[PDB]
Amino acid sequence: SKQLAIKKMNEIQKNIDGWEGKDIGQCCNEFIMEGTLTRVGAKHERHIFLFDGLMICCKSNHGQPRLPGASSAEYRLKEKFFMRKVQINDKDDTSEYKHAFEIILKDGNSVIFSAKSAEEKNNWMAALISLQYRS
Repeated sequence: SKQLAIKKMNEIQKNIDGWEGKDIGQCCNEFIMEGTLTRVGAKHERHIFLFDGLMICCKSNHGQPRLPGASSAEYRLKEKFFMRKVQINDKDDTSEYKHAFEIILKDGNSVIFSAKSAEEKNNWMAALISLQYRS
């Protein structure tokens, strides 16, 4: 039960709130990108929180229920990863859409995401190569 790393996200989403200005971590928080990002050209993106090195995401699990206190609630964080040894690249799609970014893991997967906007797209992509420059 060594979730000491997965336990930080909790104290990171409540001990510092959720924004892109204040920061509680030294080099693994400060929510470098608190907004919304998707996974490539998906139709259901999810909330995201970039910790200038970490990559967390949140979203309703069983959709929104009629009301809490009736059958059971399951709302909570979604998934989390380590965005520090990864690199975000770009593609040659059309300004119309599909202009997301494709990051890759060094194990055998690819962290491709897509913001529902123009600045939001190039936003998370820059928050990644931004930490690589140094952190």
